[PDB]
Amino acid sequence: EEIIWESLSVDVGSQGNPGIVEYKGVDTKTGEVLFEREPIPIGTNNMGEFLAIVHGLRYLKERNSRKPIYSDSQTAIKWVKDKKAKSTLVRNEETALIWKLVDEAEEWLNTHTYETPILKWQTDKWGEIKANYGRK
RNA sequence: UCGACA
DNA sequence: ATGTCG
Ligand SMILES: [Ca+2]
Ligand SMILES: [Ca+2]
Ligand SMILES: [Ca+2]
Ligand SMILES: [Ca+2]
Repeated sequence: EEIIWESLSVDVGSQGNPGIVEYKGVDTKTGEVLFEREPIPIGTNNMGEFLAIVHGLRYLKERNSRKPIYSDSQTAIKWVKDKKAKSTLVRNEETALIWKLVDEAEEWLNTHTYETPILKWQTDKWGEIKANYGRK
């Protein structure tokens, strides 16, 4: 379809997978960075993509914005839709932080409401999502 | 056996 | 390579 420029685009950035994970949200039109998560020692790409969308949901809700959120992650979009992050990253002391954030994100989703449309960013047609990290 | 999204 | 879904 056509790009809805009046929106929020989110993405994960990592060093290894599993590895160090962070994420950010930007204004789709300008690329202005609206939020960024402090790096988490160990996590997966999908967990990060998931946390980015949920944070985007909370970010927009707090500001009473009805703008949609763009994510290029089929997995993260589904996890948010199901309000359940089906990650199989092992749960141990080293992954405790990322899992805490994931569990808290799920917790938020199951105790709050929103109608924010979560749209699939069509990378194969529009290029890389505006919140992207690293080379293509 | 892949196909796809990262 | 690894994380996930269809
Ligand atoms: Ca992405
Ligand atoms: Ca988070
Ligand atoms: Ca949803
Ligand atoms: Ca990237």
